[PDB]
Amino acid sequence: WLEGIRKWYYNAAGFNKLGLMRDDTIHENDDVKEAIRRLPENLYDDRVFRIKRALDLSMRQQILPKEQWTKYEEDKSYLEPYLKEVIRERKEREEWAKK
Amino acid sequence: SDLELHPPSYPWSHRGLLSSLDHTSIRRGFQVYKQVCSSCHSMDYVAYRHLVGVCYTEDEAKALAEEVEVQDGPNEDGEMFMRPGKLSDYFPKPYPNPEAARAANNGALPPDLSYIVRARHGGEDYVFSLLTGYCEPPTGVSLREGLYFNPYFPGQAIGMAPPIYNEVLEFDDGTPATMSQVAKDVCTFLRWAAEPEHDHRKRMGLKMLLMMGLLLPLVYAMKRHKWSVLKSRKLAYRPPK
Amino acid sequence: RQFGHLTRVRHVITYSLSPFEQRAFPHYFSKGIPNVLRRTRACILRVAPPFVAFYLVYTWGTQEFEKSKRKNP
Amino acid sequence: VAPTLTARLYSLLFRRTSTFALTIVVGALFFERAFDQGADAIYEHINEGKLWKHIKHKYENK
Amino acid sequence: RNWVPTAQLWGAVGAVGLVSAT
Amino acid sequence: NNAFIDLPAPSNISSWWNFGSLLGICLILQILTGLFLAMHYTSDTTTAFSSVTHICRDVNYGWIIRYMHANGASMFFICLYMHVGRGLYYGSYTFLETWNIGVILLLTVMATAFMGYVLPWGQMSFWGATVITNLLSAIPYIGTNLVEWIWGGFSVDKATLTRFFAFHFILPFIIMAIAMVHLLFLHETGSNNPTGISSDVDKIPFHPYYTIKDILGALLLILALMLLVLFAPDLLGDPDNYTPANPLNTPPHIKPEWYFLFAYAILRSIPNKLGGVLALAFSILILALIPLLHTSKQRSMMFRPLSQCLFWALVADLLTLTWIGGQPVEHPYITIGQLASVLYFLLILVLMPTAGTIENKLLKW
Amino acid sequence: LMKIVNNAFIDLPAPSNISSWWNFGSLLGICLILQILTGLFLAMHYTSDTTTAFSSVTHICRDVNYGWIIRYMHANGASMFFICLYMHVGRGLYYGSYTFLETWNIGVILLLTVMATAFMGYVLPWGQMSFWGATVITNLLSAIPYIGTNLVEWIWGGFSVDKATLTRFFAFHFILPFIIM
Amino acid sequence: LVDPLTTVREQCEQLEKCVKARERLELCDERVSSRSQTEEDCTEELLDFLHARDHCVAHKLFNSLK
Amino acid sequence: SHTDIKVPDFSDYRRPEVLDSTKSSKESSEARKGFSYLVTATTTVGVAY
Amino acid sequence: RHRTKKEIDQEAAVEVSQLRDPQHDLERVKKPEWVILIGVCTHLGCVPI
Ligand code: HEC
Ligand code: HEM
Ligand code: HEM
Ligand code: HEM
Ligand SMILES: C/C=C(C)/C=C/C=C/[C@H](OC)[C@@H](C)[C@@H](OC)[C@@H](C)CCc1oc2c(O)c(OC)cc(OC)c2c(=O)c1C
Ligand SMILES: C/C=C(C)/C=C/C=C/[C@H](OC)[C@@H](C)[C@@H](OC)[C@@H](C)CCc1oc2c(O)c(OC)cc(OC)c2c(=O)c1C
Ligand code: FES
Repeated sequence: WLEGIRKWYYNAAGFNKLGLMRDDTIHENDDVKEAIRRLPENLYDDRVFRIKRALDLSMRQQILPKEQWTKYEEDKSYLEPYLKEVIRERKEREEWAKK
Repeated sequence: SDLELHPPSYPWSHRGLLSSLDHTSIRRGFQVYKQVCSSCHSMDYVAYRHLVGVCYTEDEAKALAEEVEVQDGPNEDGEMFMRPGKLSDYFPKPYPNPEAARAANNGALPPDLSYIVRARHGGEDYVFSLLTGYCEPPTGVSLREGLYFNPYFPGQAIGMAPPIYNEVLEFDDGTPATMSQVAKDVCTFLRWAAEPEHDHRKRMGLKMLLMMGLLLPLVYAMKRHKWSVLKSRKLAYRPPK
Repeated sequence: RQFGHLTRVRHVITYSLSPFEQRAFPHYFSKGIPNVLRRTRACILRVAPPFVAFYLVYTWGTQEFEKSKRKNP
Repeated sequence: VAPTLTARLYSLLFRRTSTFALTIVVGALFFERAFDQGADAIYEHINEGKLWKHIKHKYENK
Repeated sequence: RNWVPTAQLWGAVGAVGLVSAT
Repeated sequence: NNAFIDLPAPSNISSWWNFGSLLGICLILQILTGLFLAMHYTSDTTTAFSSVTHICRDVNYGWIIRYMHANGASMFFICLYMHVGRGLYYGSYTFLETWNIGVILLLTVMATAFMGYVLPWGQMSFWGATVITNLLSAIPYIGTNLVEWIWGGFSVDKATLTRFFAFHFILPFIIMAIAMVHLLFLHETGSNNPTGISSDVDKIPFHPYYTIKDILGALLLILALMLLVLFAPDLLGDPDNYTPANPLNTPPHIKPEWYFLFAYAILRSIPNKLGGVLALAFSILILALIPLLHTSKQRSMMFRPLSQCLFWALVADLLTLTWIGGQPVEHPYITIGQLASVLYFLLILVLMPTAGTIENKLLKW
Repeated sequence: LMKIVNNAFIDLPAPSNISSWWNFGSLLGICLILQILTGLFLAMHYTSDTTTAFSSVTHICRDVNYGWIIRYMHANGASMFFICLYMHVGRGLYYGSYTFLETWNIGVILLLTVMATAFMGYVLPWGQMSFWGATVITNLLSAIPYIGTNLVEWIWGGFSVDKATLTRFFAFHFILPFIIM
Repeated sequence: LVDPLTTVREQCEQLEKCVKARERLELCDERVSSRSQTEEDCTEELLDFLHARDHCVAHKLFNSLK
Repeated sequence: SHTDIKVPDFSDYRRPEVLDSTKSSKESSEARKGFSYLVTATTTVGVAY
Repeated sequence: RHRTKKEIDQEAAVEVSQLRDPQHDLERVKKPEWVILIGVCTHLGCVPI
């Protein structure tokens, strides 16, 4: 099962050990920055704290107690609806620029 | 042949990290170079003054320099002339140029020895092995005239006939001049010749290690002191609910 | 980039102690070693194999080279 | 009521920026003589009988 | 004010520095 | 100030971030020891080698300044390679301007060290000058003309040595100006960090945190340098350069400085002149392509297992190529080197971009 | 890339009435670049050993292609440098430009550095003026009480002007112009 | 006047590894020696022997030298 | 309430001389600054050498 | 280089069509027992052994 290696991969990647959610780890390009800017207060503030908690653990070269690791089954894409729309908007503009 | 025989590691007294050269051995080694090697090998980067305070006193070195004649000039008539050597003179060359050297040695060129130990993998281990390693050619090997079999020389055929053997010279201190003893001393002298800074860098290295033993943990302590502000900091997230 | 203009942060509290009030080496060995061991173990499977391969290729090639230089390999 | 050693050092040499720099200048000067003499002694002992200064007597006589 | 006493220990430092260092 | 003192820095950058300052120190060290050596060095072929022995034997402390310069060049490369490796692993190359200037810096340092090695005019000096300048002869139609123009003649000779002293003298100062530009572009973004995630929510001031950490790093660099200078000054050098240049004879086991061995192995693996030169150039210039080959949705390799495994395979492969470069062109080294050379380009151009895509899939984005 | 090339040149505001006396600043920049360019090319053929310095200079003028023009351009360029320097300073005194204190004092340092630089360059060909100029000027330091003489011998690398002096002067003359820049 | 090199070499040649090597050497000497024509020589066998004997000499020799 | 905010316990990090919350820390301040500054002065001496 | 008979015969026996820079030995020498060459490797300039 692909899905089997997936949970394996999730744990090997290890951002969960720092308490991060997958979307907290995306490389920030202009599309992503615009998507983060569009996030509602709570999603934005939560993201900030998880990243801050992760940077702090990294500085101490530490990880969270296993019970606090982000769980694979509970990780959800809070950024997706926002980023997808930002990309759609840019593509629409790019199409128009070619006509 | 393309076969290689690498030299073993002899326990030179200057082998250790903080071990200096044996200066009585440098002194005997100089006698070897002087009496034996100098007739075919030059040592263009060492002058009599370099021996002072190393293996001879200033007067002994002065007397050594005077044992030879060196060219000087021009004088007021525009001519060159000979004079006794002095401390500032470099060791006399046995030949005016490499062509004359090759001519005098069946076409082979005795290399200059000032850096021979640093110019050869194995250094003195190599030189000692070469000097004390001449032997008969193995069955099936026949060398052209002028060449000698030496297992440690690349290709095993060298243009230098065995230069040392028991009693090849007499040492100033009565040390028995066996071939191995002579090789051991000349090799020690050649190390000094190639690296006169040998003893001083090790004395400095001792001081560097001690200073680092002190400075590294202290600076590390300074690093941990400042960083403690961050390493023990605590975070709390209090969003409005 | 200057402090005051980096980014937006809300509702985060940070507590700190003066370096003069604390130890510079708290549980250095008691907690440091376990952490080193953990970090070492967590990466070994990713770092070591390629170097083990190098070692094998290195020893194999060197031996193969010597063997090829003699009468009866 | 006798204060610790680091406490006396703080009050006597470290508190004032002038006095703290004096201590480092003078300290370095004492440290220098003792360290060089000590290290030189260690080096010469490790190499006893091998250095020119050790055999020199045999060849001089000014 | 405190400058004399501080200028005097800065004085001393330079001096001991030179003396020693040089 | 604000370029140092209150410069915002990530709270979590590791020791891998110490190499930038260490490179600055290697550069200053080379410039300082370099100038002092230049005060006693003469570039005429009749006296170059002699002037160097004069520095080591008679100039007060000439030997330590010389070996510090020689070993300093080695430390420079150790740091350069660590610095580039950090960049690849953590995705620092996404700072495009900073990265590309870095590539120019690598090439300039390589060219600089090459020319310095020619200055003592020993055997390796002479043949290195011969081989490397001849790389240009691979250029069609005008290649040979370019080489003779660089040489100032039909072969490496006096004219060559004298201009190389001049080039080697000025290039490090140019490197210093290029490095300042390197830092200015970096300052526009601030540093990346081990997580590859923006650290704007947790910046700390460069002083005192990284000033003290950089000093600790500087102390360790000096320890490594001085262990080499005081205990094994010739360990990383080549005995053949203690032999004056001989235009009639190329030493039978001639080999490049250790920091050029991997590239030399790559060039030697191709039995074609132009092909070998193109592979050599590409083995370095490919660094400029890394940014375009980035497929991962994440910046750093910290959270990417597959990418990490391929990264260490690349390092192990460069170690293989370094070893092969030190071996004779004989079996089975010829084939091991060809495989290693192919593996190098294959990991960078194909396997890593592919691992990036697979990892994305496994994370469902 | 644009800005500071940019607003530091292209749209730099300038008085509408500055005269030709204001041209010497750019002329000094040009003299500096000229000296640096001809200097590097001469340095590609010059050797600093006393046995071969003078010779290497004649080799430049006689055998290096266009060596003579590069050499005399360097020699006469040094003269143009001073003509411009003196016109530049005169302009400043006459028009009160010295009230720009930082600019002015840096300028004084520039004048001294160019003088020191030109001095050392003149020593390089090792002709009679080279030798006695090196002797006299370095000796100005001997007027310093207590250590003057020591400083001179340290600069010379010996008890008189000789090989050590010429070789370090080539190095000083080589780098100083870039420091001036 | 005896060179300790002689003594030490004699002692070292007693080691199993040295005797084995000397044997292969003599086997080669006999083999090559008996053919009026042969490309082969005993360089390899001699070097193997020397490598074993000299490794041993290096560990003892210097004790007998000043 | 902001009055629900209390500083976390740091006893695991405190130098021993400031572990008693019922004692003045000023009694040990000179000793604590003396220790750290001594590390700094010694370092500077070694660097000067 | 003063060539021996065996050397001369070995060069004559070469399959010229198989060479990357095809030339018969006799197109490169005037007197077979003598080969005269510029001793510079056409690759990157070293001296062939
Ligand atoms: C002339 C009769 C010689 C005397 C006396 C010594 N050497 Fe010699 N040496 C001589 C020649 C002609 C050569 C060239 C050999 C060749 O085939 O190339 C040499 C060479 C050496 C070497 C270098 C070997 C190498 O690896 O290239 C060394 C280290 C050497 N010789 C040392 C040496 C010493 C220390 C001597 C005095 C005991 C000595 N040689 C005497 C000719 C002659
Ligand atoms: C003379 C050579 C060089 C010097 C002096 C130098 C110096 C620096 C300095 C001072 C830093 C900041 C500290 C750090 O993060 O390491 C830095 C960062 C960086 N350098 Fe270099 N550099 C040099 C060569 C290069 C090379 C060859 C590359 C890569 C091809 C490069 C790529 C980068 C990148 C991408 C960064 C950002 C690192 C990050 O934030 O993660 N540098 N460099
Ligand atoms: C990026 C910086 C530099 C690097 C990487 C570098 C590297 C080198 C190398 C590899 C050598 C060969 C060393 C040897 O084995 O002898 C050399 C020689 C030399 N270098 Fe540099 N160098 C640098 C800067 C400088 C500068 C600024 C100068 C002088 C202004 C200089 C002056 C010299 C001199 C005169 C020699 C010849 C003497 C010697 O070989 O030690 N170098 N350099
Ligand atoms: C402020 C810039 C410079 C000034 C004022 C200057 C001045 C001088 C002077 C007055 C001389 C003697 C000319 C003569 O032969 O009569 C000289 C010679 C020389 N300069 Fe410069 N120089 C400058 C820059 C440079 C630079 C940057 C280099 C090399 C990188 C250089 C290399 C030389 C050389 C090789 C000589 C000897 C050959 C000759 O005499 O023409 N100079 N310079
Ligand atoms: C006037 C200035 C000029 C012409 C500058 C040219 C600069 C070129 C490159 O730097 C950018 C170049 C140094 C760099 O190529 C990317 C190196 C990795 C090339 C490494 C290199 O070294 C060798 C070497 O050192 C040797 O020493 C004795 C001998 C060598 O073979 C016999 C080599 C060799 O076969 C190669 C490929
Ligand atoms: C290592 C570097 C060193 C030591 C640099 C020192 C630089 C010093 C000054 O520059 C700042 C100096 C050049 C500058 O004084 C302000 C000049 C106006 C001094 C002019 C000057 O020239 C002479 C000259 O050229 C000669 O030539 C053959 C001969 C000379 O008398 C016989 C003189 C002379 O009697 C004076 C005063
Ligand atoms: S094989 Fe490359 S120069 Fe000859």
